[PDB]
Amino acid sequence: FRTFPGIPKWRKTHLTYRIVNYTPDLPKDAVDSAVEKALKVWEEVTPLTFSRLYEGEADIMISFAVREHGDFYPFDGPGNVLAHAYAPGPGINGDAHFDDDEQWTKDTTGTNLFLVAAHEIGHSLGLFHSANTEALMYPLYHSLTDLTRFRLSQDDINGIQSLYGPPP
Ligand SMILES: CC1(c2ccc(Oc3ccccc3)cc2)C(=O)NC(=O)NC1=O
Ligand SMILES: [Ca+2]
Ligand SMILES: [Ca+2]
Ligand SMILES: [Ca+2]
Ligand SMILES: [Zn+2]
Ligand SMILES: [Zn+2]
Repeated sequence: FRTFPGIPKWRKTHLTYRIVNYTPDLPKDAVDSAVEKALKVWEEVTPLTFSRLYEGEADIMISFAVREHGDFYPFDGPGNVLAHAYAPGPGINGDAHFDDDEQWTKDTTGTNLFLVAAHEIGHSLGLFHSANTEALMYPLYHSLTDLTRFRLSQDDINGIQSLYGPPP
């Protein structure tokens, strides 16, 4: 696994998140379901807990946008960058942005929102890109022959427990 330069990480285990807006591609309840599941993948193997806010500034502000959207890294239309996220820290740090020029899905038919969100949350928690082809944090998108098979690799678990420890 890799961490970011200087190893920034949250200095607390109870984190907040806010879904600021929604992609047209799925029902809101599906987006909420995909986001909750992506957070739980990391909650289950650490002491971290995520609490949903509906207004104000959460630690992890999740939003969907296209092209230029208020940071130094514009999106780029369909394909290429799918989303991006910032390492732990205040303000824009920790936030996750999803390119709404992608087609977001709940399955294998497009760009799986759960999958990509799970990878971005890794970044929001302090993990960079792994060299392991089976890691969730490996930098190469691939959807899945059955999502029910999905499992964090040991490389992802060890990265995240190195920063935050195992569940108490
Ligand atoms: C290219 C890239 C990305 C995003 C989500 C991914 O989801 C995965 C990761 C591994 C396996 C299957 C899906 C993969 C790459 C990635 O490297 N980093 C990222 O933050 N956004 C991106 O678009
Ligand atoms: Ca894109
Ligand atoms: Ca933030
Ligand atoms: Ca879209
Ligand atoms: Zn952005
Ligand atoms: Zn990545």
